[PDB]
This record gives sequence, C-alpha cells and structure tokens, in this order.
Amino acid sequence: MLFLIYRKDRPGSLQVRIDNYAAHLAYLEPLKAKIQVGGPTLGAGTGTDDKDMTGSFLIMEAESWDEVHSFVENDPFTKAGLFAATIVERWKHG
Amino acid sequence: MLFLIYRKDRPGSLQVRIDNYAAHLAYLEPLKAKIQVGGPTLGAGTGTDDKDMTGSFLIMEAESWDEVHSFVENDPFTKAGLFAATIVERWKHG
Amino acid sequence: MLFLIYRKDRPGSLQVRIDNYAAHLAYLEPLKAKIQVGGPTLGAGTGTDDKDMTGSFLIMEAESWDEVHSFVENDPFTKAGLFAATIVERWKHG
Amino acid sequence: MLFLIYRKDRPGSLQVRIDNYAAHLAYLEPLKAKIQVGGPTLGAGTGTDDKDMTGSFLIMEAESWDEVHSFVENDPFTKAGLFAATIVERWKHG
Repeated sequence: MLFLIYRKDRPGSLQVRIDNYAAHLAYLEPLKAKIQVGGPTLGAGTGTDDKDMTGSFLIMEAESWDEVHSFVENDPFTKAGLFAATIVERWKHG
Repeated sequence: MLFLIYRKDRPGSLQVRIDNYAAHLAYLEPLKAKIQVGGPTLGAGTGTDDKDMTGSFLIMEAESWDEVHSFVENDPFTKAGLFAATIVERWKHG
Repeated sequence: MLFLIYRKDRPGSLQVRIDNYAAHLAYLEPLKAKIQVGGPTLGAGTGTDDKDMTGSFLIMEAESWDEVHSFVENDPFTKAGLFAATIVERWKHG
Repeated sequence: MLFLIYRKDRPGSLQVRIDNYAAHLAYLEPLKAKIQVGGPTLGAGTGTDDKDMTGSFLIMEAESWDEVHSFVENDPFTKAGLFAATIVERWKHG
C-alpha cells in the first residue's frame, strides 16, 4: 500500500533539522526503494536552500500501518523531537 | 514552484465526492501538465475502489499562492463543500 | 453543535494578519456569544505579543457545517488570503 | 504556556479507542489541573455517543515542548497506535 507521510517542524527548530540532516538521510538510504516521492516543505519566498526547509513529506510503500509507525518512530528527526505535526494517510495514484 | 495540496473530505460526505467526481476530473483535465502527482486518500482496510476515497492529494506547479488559491477555489469539490480540511505547503523534491 | 476551527497563517504573512486584525475582531464581535474559546496560535519562544501570532483557533457553536462554512468564508482573514491551512472538526467537551 | 493538542484516530480504529478509553482517562486524571479544555472530536451526523468519537482534542498547560512530548508519548492512546495525525501548537486566549 502507499502512504502519505507529512511532518512539519516545530517553530525555531531549523537548526535541529540541520544538525540531524545527515543522520536522517543515512536512515533513508537503505529504504529508498520504498520511497516514491520525497522532499522538504519550504517556507516564505522562493528560496530552495537548506535555510528554507520547514518540514518533510514522503510517499512510501508499506505493508501495514505498523511498518509506517516503525519507519516514523525510528527516524533521527523523530528522535530529535523536530516535529510539531505528523499526518499519515493511506493513498493511491488517481 | 511546487505546492502540496492536501484536502480531506467531511464525514458522511462520500456521496458528495461521487456526485461531483466527473466534474472534478473535467476541471483537472486542462490543468494536467501542471500536476506532478495526484490521487485520492483512502480509508480503512486495503480497498482501492471509489468507496474507499476519503480526500484528495496533489503536487502542482504554480507561479504564486494566488494561482494555488484560484485552483483550489474553482474546484467543483470546493464549491460542493466536500472538504473539512485543506492544507497547502510550498515544497521541493529532495 | 460545537466545532473546532483551526487556521494557520501562510509563511511570511504576519503583516497581513496585522493589517486585517481590527477588521477580523470587528467581524467576530457580533458573533461572540457563539464562540466558546478563541485565540491565536503562537510561534517560537515564549512571547505572547502580536508579533508572535501564527494562526487562529476557535471553538464555536453552529447549527450546521453550512453555518461554519459561511463563518469561515466571510472572515476578513479568509478574504485576505491569510491562511495556508484550515481544519474543521465537530467536537464536544469530554 | 498553553498548547493545543489535536489527535485524529486512524480509520477503522474506533474499537481501539474504546478498548483503551478507561486507561486513557486514568492517565489524564492526575493531570486534570493542567487541562483547560478537552474532549473527543466527533464524526458524521449529530450523535454524541462513544460510537461518534473520531479523535482527541485538549488545551493543556506545560512548561516546555519536552513536557508536551512526554504527555503525548506516555498516553495509552499513543502507545496503542490509535492516531493517524497529531498536531501541537503553542497558543493563548485572545
């Protein structure tokens, strides 16, 4: 099945994202074949640099909500307490 | 720029989605070249039929929030009052 | 019935909130008897000033989703295009 | 400080809410003095019974996001994997 996974950073915590970014990408690397689409949400203006990042969005294949839960819970970003909001939805291409 | 557009149906309103579905798809057709990814969110279980639809998710190119606003406001689904929640975020591929 | 109405400002749009604030409060004044709880969401840090505002949250009595829709649509804040996200839920005290 | 804590149940999981409800209320009891407003979100129709519950909303006093995090993480509902979405915002009365 496919799941949307939307996660928005807490205010004032951009540096937490930056501090944990390499670990986050290392965490995702062996999982890449299950990720269909993925990237940061961005804030004000038109910039697309690290400083513009405000959250994380992914569309991922998983066999169960349990698998999705483990993926989210084991993320360096989650363990770092980066996020103020997390939204998960089952989903399919139109 | 790219925008995530997440919209979740009001409870008890699946039939409103069904009633307006053809009009919604007609609305999207001439806009298809700007839509990167799109499809319905799905509810309980593993079904992927019309009866399983619970909302709409799209990633779309637009030049401004104003363009995104017009796209959302002119949607048959929006005019039908289908949605309980609407979330829009600027976004980029990782 | 009671409804939660959660609305989060677009990035970079604090001044839009400030510009429309008096009009927003004027809009709410004759409706105050239907509002149980209400106030701005706040951003980073501990400040509680105008500059700290990031969104609007209200719990309101209404007879229908239609009434809620009209309340939201007629708000100066909505007409100003202040919000990136809007979430509405029916709700009751525990 | 005050925080909005909004949590929406996964689809098909009403019985998980029911199974863990007594434990959840037992968890909240010694914390009641910090909870300003609280109750379930409700689904379709006008019913206000257990079967109508779809999520949890609270406004709570806490000294830090860390305290909010612990409150959320230790909830029987969280440990049961009840929720598809969790949104936390700092907030004040208007």
